[PDB]
Amino acid sequence: ATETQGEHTFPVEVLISGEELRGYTAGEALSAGEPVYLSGDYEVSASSADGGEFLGVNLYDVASGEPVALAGDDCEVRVEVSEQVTANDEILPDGLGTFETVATSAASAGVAIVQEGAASGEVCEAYIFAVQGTTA
Amino acid sequence: EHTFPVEVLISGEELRGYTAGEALSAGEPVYLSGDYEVSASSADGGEFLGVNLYDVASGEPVALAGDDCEVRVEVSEQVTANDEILPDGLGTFETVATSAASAGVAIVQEGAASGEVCEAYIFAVQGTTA
Amino acid sequence: ATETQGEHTFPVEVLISGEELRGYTAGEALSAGEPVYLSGDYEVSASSADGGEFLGVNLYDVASGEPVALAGDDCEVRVEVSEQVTANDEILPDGLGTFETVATSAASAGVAIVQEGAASGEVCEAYIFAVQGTTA
Amino acid sequence: ATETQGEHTFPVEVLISGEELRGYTAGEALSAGEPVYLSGDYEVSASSADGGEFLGVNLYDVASGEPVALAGDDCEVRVEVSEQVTANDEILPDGLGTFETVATSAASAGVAIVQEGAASGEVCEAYIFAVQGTTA
Amino acid sequence: MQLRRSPGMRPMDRDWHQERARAREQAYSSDLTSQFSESEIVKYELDTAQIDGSDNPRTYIWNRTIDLFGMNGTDVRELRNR
Amino acid sequence: MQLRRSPGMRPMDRDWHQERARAREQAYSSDLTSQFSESEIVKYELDTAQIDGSDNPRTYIWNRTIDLFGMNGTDVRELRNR
Amino acid sequence: PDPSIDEVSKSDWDALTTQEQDDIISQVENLSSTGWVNTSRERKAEAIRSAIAERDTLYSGNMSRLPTLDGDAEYFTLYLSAHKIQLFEGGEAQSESGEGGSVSYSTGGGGEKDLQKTRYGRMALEYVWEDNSIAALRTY
Amino acid sequence: PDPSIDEVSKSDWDALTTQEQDDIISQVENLSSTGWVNTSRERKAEAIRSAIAERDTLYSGNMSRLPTLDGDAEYFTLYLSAHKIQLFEGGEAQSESGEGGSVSYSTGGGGEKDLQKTRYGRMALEYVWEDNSIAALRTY
Amino acid sequence: PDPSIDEVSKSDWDALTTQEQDDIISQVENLSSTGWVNTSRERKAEAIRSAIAERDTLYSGNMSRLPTLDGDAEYFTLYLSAHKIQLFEGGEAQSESGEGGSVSYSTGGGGEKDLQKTRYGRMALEYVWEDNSIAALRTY
Amino acid sequence: PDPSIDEVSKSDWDALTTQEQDDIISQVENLSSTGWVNTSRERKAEAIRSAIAERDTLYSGNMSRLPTLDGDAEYFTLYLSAHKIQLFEGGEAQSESGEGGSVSYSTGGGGEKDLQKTRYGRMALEYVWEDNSIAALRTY
Ligand SMILES: [K+]
Ligand SMILES: [K+]
Ligand SMILES: [K+]
Ligand SMILES: [K+]
Ligand SMILES: [K+]
Ligand SMILES: [Mg+2]
Ligand SMILES: [Mg+2]
Ligand SMILES: [Mg+2]
Ligand SMILES: [Mg+2]
Ligand SMILES: [Mg+2]
Ligand SMILES: [Mg+2]
Ligand SMILES: [Mg+2]
Repeated sequence: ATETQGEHTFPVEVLISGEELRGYTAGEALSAGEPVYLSGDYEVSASSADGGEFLGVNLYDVASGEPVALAGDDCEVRVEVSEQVTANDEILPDGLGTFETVATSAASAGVAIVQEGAASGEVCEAYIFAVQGTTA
Repeated sequence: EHTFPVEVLISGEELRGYTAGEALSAGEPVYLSGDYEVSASSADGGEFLGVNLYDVASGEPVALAGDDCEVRVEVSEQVTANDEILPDGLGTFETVATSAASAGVAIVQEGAASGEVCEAYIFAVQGTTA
Repeated sequence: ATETQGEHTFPVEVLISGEELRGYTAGEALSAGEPVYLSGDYEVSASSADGGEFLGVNLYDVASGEPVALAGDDCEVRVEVSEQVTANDEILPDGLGTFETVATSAASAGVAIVQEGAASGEVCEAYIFAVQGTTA
Repeated sequence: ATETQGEHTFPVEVLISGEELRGYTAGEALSAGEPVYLSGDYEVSASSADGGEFLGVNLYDVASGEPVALAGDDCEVRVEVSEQVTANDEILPDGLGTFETVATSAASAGVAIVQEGAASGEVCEAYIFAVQGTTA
Repeated sequence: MQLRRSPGMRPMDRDWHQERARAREQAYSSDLTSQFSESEIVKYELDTAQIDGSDNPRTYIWNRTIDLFGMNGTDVRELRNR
Repeated sequence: MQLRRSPGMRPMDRDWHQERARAREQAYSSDLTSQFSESEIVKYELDTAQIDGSDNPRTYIWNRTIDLFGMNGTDVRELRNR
Repeated sequence: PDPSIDEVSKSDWDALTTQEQDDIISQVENLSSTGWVNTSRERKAEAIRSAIAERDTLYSGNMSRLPTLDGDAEYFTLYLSAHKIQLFEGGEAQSESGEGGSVSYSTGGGGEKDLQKTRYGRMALEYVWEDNSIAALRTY
Repeated sequence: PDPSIDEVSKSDWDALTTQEQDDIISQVENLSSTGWVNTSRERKAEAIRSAIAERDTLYSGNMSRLPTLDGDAEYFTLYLSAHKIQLFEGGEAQSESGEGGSVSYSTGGGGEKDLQKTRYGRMALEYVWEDNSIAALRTY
Repeated sequence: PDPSIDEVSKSDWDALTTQEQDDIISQVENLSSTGWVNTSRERKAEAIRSAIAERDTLYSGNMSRLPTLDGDAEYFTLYLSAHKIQLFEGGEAQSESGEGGSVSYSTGGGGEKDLQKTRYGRMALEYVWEDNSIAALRTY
Repeated sequence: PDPSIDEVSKSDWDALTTQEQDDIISQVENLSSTGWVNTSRERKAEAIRSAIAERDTLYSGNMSRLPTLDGDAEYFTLYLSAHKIQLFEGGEAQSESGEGGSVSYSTGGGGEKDLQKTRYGRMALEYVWEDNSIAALRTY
């Protein structure tokens, strides 16, 4: 997720507001702003494409086995969406490191709500309100 | 997959500046492709001036180790002391004995197996004779 | 061998790089940039065509019997050519006080490699890499 | 090789000019002015009688396994020839610790060029210009 | 909020500069995977450092096996004609 | 150019004198190959030194198996009639 | 043989005629009184090719400027080949018994590492400083 | 073989034609006089696939800037394959007996870690610093 | 196999079709020349289910940030499965004897711990740092 | 023999007539009461050629200025040849048994190294300082 200013590209600050951040171990290499889920004891990996795999967003780039700062629910975040989104849309991890809408996904409940709409491939602002795990 | 790289230069003063005519890598044999421009050598002779010291992108200034230098370079076959070698066409060297050419450009001072790094003294250059 | 700048003609400096400069006696009158070979004990004369006769290039004009300085192999030099030459052409003495390509000559091996191309009668830049003597 | 001065025999200084000296290990006992070739990893031994065996001339007498200084190519050397030689002759290791001409040898190209002629068994002055190895 | 590892903050970290300076000085080639940890490549953004072995002093220092003439340890970029 | 080992320079080297002097004092025969290194014979030109064991002090020293008179260790070239 | 086993590397062996290979195979077969006659040509060839490759890679280079292959490289490669035709035959036999007739050999107790495990590898070890580590370097 | 066993990773092996795999299998079968002819193709293929995987994961990377696999990568993978096939057959025979006679082999109760447990494993071990731990790093 | 043995946990294995389980069972059966044909399917399924569970619980996590399962997770789970099947069969045969014919193997014990007790276990043990304890932490 | 085995190097051996080689072969065959009569000429020739090569390369030069081959060079090369021939026949027979009776020989706990491994080798070993390392040098 990046912003252009003249010649320059700047990384966006991922976390807009919130105090709900916690440390985990990377189960694989991760990039800043990716949605992640529990994949072992205190170990987080990149979320797959539908429901049941979301704990928060990764705040900085990591190699496998590194300590991860994660922003959970109760946080407002700048996140890239893979499709066009609008205010009030519930969004969900896309499986591609992006988010997408609940409406587009196979699922029926989101993890964050869009506060500021965006086009496909572009940074929205969203509030993370929930987590999802293995329900069967 | 990836081998640990090496200092190509052992000893010798005969380093000269050229422009890279393409992306080139440390220890790669090169020849003149334009006015002071160097490119990776073809097989079977007529295309050698020296070896590139360090990795460069196309159009960048490049340091070339010429004859009179001692260098360590990758060989595509086993080589032994007193073997003559020349560019292989594949970023490596091979022996004169293996190649279609009759004369080399460097003499092996320390032997190596295929895909290993030998130590060699560069002593000649080759261009277009037609 | 000369360079023009406005109305003026300047002599070219024969030597671009190298420390392999050696001293001989001139066996005849010689001119800067002329190829020479051993005509007698430490004596050098202008090279004839088709190989077997090259020790280096004369660095400055001399009369017969004067001590002459010579650039040998390992030198980069500026020299006149009898024909169009291009980068990576091997060249050798033409018998005319100039170089020509190995391709044009009856020889099969050169003594200098062209680093900068030039037209007939112009000055190329070349690296001297070999000497040729009598092999029978 | 020797100057005579009255009662006295003086060894000749082998290296006339040249800056490219290099150190090797002796593969056998060697004597000053002998041509040598690579025989193991950084190990030099006396050159045999035709082409394909020359790296330089040994500068001082050594036992087997001692460190050797070579004059390589780009050096001018005082060397004994086994036959009468003239200026411009290309010469080659003879197999006998001497040099001989290319013309006399079975080979077709030399390693040094005579600058100052000599009789059989006498010291010439020559410029070393090439190495030779195993071409098959 | 920003952390020292967060992508917009890396240019302010003294350690990011110092470790990129190290990486340039210790490399022999642009092939990072061979020479550095995945952790180092990510943490110091080594893909974007101009690593190629041209800044490593050992690229230029002579290290021959036999040293009769005190040639070893000389650095070519310190000579008269450099 | 002349190195320390070069044949025309050996007579200038203090070690060439010191070591040839040692060799004469140590020797027990003119047969150098019996006693000295190939290195020593070459480096110190020991063929050209007049080595024969006549300069070795132990050539002249008594060393009888039983000595009731303290004669052992005396050097015959230090006697009155030498 | 016309080209000797020390003249040829892995890629040379692959380039030889069948006859030049068979000459080298015949030389290796001299190292056993049985000639390993029940092993097929491919297995003798694979052993020799492997011995050449293994010489060039594991038993090359210097220690304190000494060559690591101190002995005759021809016989080293032949013994290393024989070491590998044994082992393809199963191990070195300690005892053999047939129609009443029986023999037991002093081949046991040789050691735990590869070349120690047959008489041919025990011979090959002497050519290569007995696998000792006499390498040394200075700083400058 | 056309692609050589050192040129293929686990993903590449799965992508080979049957003939390219059979050429590699045939090369591995040269490392035993018996050719393991009574063991089926699926088992020999499984051993090779596993040897490739194990090379790329356990015997890859560098220690003190030296490659872990110091020997010829071809023969290392072949010996690692032969090692696995001999374990799928039950281990080394220390002794064999029947109507045709008896033979005892000088295996000599060698070692405890897997590669030490067969002749092919003992050979493979020499290609890989004998599983020694010579790695070294600085700080800066 | 369609899902590989390293892609399924204990609960996933239970959720597979019989065919997906049989493909994995068939892969495990390649690790023995006998295929353990006289051991029934339920016992092979139990061994695999156990090997999956034991991988995920005893051979997971990190030590000094390095993963404990350092080798290929597929072959580690297959060798761990083969180890279990061989123990359900009673252990390694050190010797087998029948109608005159006899064989004795070098399958003498490398040590007294679980994985040391069969050839498959001795292989699985290399994939997991040989059960060594290289873990490290700081305080902050 | 007219040219003695100590007077020929490896290249000289190849240059000898068949009779000159057969004289040296005949001398070597005197070192066993059986003469190794069932081993062919080529194998005895290979053993002698190898012993000459190994003498000139592994058991040559000086050691504290003493010759490394301290004993008679003739008998050393013969014992080194006999050692090789005995190894080509499988090594020392520790015990032999058959219809004509049985015998066991006092070979005992012979050491790990090749020359220790046969009686001829142990004889040869006394000619070469028992492989001891008594070399010394000094700086001048
Ligand atoms: K979808
Ligand atoms: K070769
Ligand atoms: K070719
Ligand atoms: K013409
Ligand atoms: K001749
Ligand atoms: Mg808040
Ligand atoms: Mg220059
Ligand atoms: Mg030069
Ligand atoms: Mg000069
Ligand atoms: Mg190595
Ligand atoms: Mg690992
Ligand atoms: Mg004695």
